[PDB]
Amino acid sequence: HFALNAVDRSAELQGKGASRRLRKQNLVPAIIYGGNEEPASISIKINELVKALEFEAFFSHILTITVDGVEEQAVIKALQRHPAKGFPMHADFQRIV
Amino acid sequence: AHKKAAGSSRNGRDSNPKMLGVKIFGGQAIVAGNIIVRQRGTEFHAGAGVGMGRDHTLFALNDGVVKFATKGKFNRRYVMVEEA
Amino acid sequence: KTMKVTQLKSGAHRLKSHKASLKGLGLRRINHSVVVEDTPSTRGMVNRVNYLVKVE
Amino acid sequence: MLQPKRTKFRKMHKGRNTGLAHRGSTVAFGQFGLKSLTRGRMTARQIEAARRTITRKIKRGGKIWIRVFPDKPISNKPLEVRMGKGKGPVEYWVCEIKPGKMLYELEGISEELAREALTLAAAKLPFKTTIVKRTIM
Amino acid sequence: YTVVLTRDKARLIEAANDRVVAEFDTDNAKQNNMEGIPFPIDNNGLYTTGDGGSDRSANNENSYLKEFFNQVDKSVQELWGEHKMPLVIVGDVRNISYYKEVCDRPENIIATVSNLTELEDGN
RNA sequence: CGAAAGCUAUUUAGGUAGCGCCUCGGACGAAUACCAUUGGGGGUAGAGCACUGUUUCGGCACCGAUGCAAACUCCGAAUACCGAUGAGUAAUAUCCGGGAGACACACGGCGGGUGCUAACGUCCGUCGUGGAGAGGGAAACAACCCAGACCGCCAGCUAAGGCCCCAAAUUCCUAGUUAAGUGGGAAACGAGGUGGGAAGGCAUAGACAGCUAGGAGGUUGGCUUAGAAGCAGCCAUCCUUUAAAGAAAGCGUAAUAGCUCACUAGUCGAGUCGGCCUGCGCGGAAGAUGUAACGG
RNA sequence: CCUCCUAAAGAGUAACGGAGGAGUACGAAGGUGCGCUCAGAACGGUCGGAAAUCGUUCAUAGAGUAUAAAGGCAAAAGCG
RNA sequence: CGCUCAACGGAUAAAAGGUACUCUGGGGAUAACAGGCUGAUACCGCCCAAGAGUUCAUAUCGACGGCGGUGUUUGGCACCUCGAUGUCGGCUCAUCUCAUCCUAGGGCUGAAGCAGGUCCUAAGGGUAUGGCUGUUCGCCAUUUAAAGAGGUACGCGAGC
RNA sequence: GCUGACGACCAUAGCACGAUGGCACCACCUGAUCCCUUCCCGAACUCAGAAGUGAAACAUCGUCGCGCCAAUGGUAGUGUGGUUUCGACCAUGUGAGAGUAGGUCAUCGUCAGCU
Repeated sequence: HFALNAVDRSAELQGKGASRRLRKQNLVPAIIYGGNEEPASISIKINELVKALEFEAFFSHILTITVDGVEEQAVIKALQRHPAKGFPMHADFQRIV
Repeated sequence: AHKKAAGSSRNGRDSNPKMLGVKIFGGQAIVAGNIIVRQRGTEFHAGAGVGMGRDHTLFALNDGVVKFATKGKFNRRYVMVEEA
Repeated sequence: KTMKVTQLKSGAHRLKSHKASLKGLGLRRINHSVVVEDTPSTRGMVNRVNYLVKVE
Repeated sequence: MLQPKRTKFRKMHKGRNTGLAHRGSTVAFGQFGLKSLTRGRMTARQIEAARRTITRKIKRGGKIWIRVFPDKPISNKPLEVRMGKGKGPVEYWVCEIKPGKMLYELEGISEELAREALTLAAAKLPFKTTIVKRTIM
Repeated sequence: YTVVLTRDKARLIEAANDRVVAEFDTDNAKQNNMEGIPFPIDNNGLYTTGDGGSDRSANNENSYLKEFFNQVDKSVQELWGEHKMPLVIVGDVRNISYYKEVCDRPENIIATVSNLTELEDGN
């Protein structure tokens, strides 16, 4: 319930057109920032994130992002969803310590 | 004109343009007497090398290069004429 | 070094600066090909009209 | 019939309703909301009709919030009047609605009956609407 | 309701039995939020003022009267929707005729009087 | 070679004049244009509530949540504009003089005012086209798309657009969708059309549907009302026999009565139910000489 | 004729577009040197209060600027 | 120094009107008719369903609101015509549409019957005469199965 | 090490709160004869001085309570070319504001004085 799988988002999938083209692949951009090191840009599958968001305790508990290997303890801080269609569009995660 | 709606509201006046604004921009060559800024009030202040007229016109007091800078405790926009 | 630039579409009805970028590359009509030095200043002229031209 | 109190200018420029409602797109007051999916003008008569419908359906047992206020004066020329001769008089007041906007929220009442009250209210409105619940993020 | 018609104007009165309830003038609540012309309605047609793009040799006067009475009926229906009482049409026989052909809810008409005097000035 | 339908002024507004735009001659010669890098100022799009207003809710004008504004701004782009440096390309720029024409513009995009985000409307700004531009396409169609006609050719390649026949070129290939001639007019809204996708609920401790039996007792809950007996309305949703049965989801009565339902047990035997999103469809859809809303 | 907006962040830019002003004033309300700082709120105080004058404490200006508006104004351009 | 020369680049120091008695040069650069574009308004239809209907939203009607269709009223524009496109009504003669007035077939009904009310299908035929007024219309009298709504340059004056 | 003068800079430099400082310096402080002040007032300005005190002010030090600064990512907008059902979308180039993580109780220059 509190573990989600993610993939790396490199510099070529970053930007306006790249984010739009990535959301057309059923993916949600997200940034993991905080802790004591640089932020990491990841991509989370849209259906996985929607299911995770259905749980109301998902917003106030420690989450585990597994980026195909390296794993991070995080807390969701911001979630921008579509103003009208309502689907999630970008996620912020704060690395806990 | 069935609903008594359309009626007198007379305002078709406007003054002539004044052609204000920056005349010489930053980094440009300037000779003494050249007007840099035409303005209402001190939107820009005269720093070193530029004077101010009675209508707050900023003009070059000497030859050089026009420099714009924000400086002082009031964060005022200043225009200078540096001897470059 | 140089590069070959060909004109594909007509430049007759383009913006003034796009016409000027064509002429500054040396292109004069459709299917006209010129060889010009491959420097950033010429590559910006190609970029300005990239819909109009192709680079070999 | 909502209407601004004293205003600064009698008449306003037409303007352009463009973009999404990035503000006012969240159920922020109640538990339950009716959101616009399309853009348009929400006339004060439409606001009042959809408010009377909701109130009559919830029956003094819940709370309703209105997130749209008609603050844009809309002028109209009378019939048989030629073009020109100044801008017409103000006749009504609209709100500019963008896709995503909350229009009404309900709180303190059953979800089923709040759903049908908002469904009744949507029938008076010139918008394609969706019915949304209040979320955390 | 009493709808008083004239080629130049329309008046609306609310009447209880044999007394006037109200006159529907500028100072009323029922005409505050109106999408139509409030009573008393003047016939300020383009033909009445002599401009607008019409000629007297076109013989459009009857059509103009019909459309004016149609606008009058629009105001009457707007006011009646909030109260829903039967109406009596007062006026010339021809005016009553035009109004009856133009009325949007002619089933609510209960009486027509054409021998009433001083339609424009009488109280 | 090649405009203009602009600005300013005008007893001016369909006239005229200076300037702008055209041409010819002369001078000058890169001072010009494009692009790269780079020095500038801005208050626009966006955004926001710090000011001027305006707005909703809560607590108590002030605090907190929450919106909005041409004549609001704590902010703030892209472009554009003004400079510098530098390459390449280019029939540049500037000035003096001879000759003008023009000062009714139009449409299509973009940003607005006005109008009704009406108009082949009107008024500006800016780009393109026409004007003054033929050729190909859009059936036909100044202003749209492609493209700028020196002349000749019974040569070839392409652009927009097309390739079943009229009519030149695929009855071409691959995977799907539609059944409406949709394609080839029209919305709110309605529906059990159909395809796809994320999740769910129930199920051989017999799921969904049907059928069989029950669906009850305080109690006609209290109030209200002529009457309000589950079922006009207002105020609770309690208990009991229970396998189960709502102080009732409908029909019904003036009110009762009565018929169902929810729910449970039995029979049968395998998958089933309802929301969400997405593609293409259906209805909504009535006009005047003749099919007549794919040119056929 | 002036100010704002329209006016699309240089200038300019139209409509019988949306809003307001001007056809003056002043020998000091000009020059200079010198000096000063406003509006409001709260508290205390004779008449005297919501508000006069006095004292205290907060107070970049929420004032003033001869006048419309805009832009400015602490070296005040405000006040002696 | 002397201008509300304020029509403010200021025609003269010095200046109002009428014309249906009229006239010329021009303009479809610009109005009245009719066409076109548009559809605010209008008319027609549909969506929601507060309510009325003794009870009962949906037999019938439909408050507050919403969405369309038509070109059809009142308008907007100024594209065509000013080297001329004759106006309203009547007469004569029509032709088309269907949103149907009668006749035909139906569903629902607050449809017992007889009569109706609504809506669906339906355009084959048919669909008064008079009094008043220039009237179209309208009112009225008397009928009829019915006395339809419209388009056609508000059809039709080189037909009256 | 500290103090004062004049600057750079103009909130990451500010506010608030607390602590330290009197040997030099600074500040209060004493007096009002004299210079010079007050539309009245030694308050301020000014002069003549060191009895007292670091109380206030000031300077320094400490902090994150407020302020202020502030990414990354995403979003909005946008030049050019194309498409469009006019909402927008695609390619390319740019790219905010708000918000979040976070940072901040400044940093320097010239001269003089005490140590």
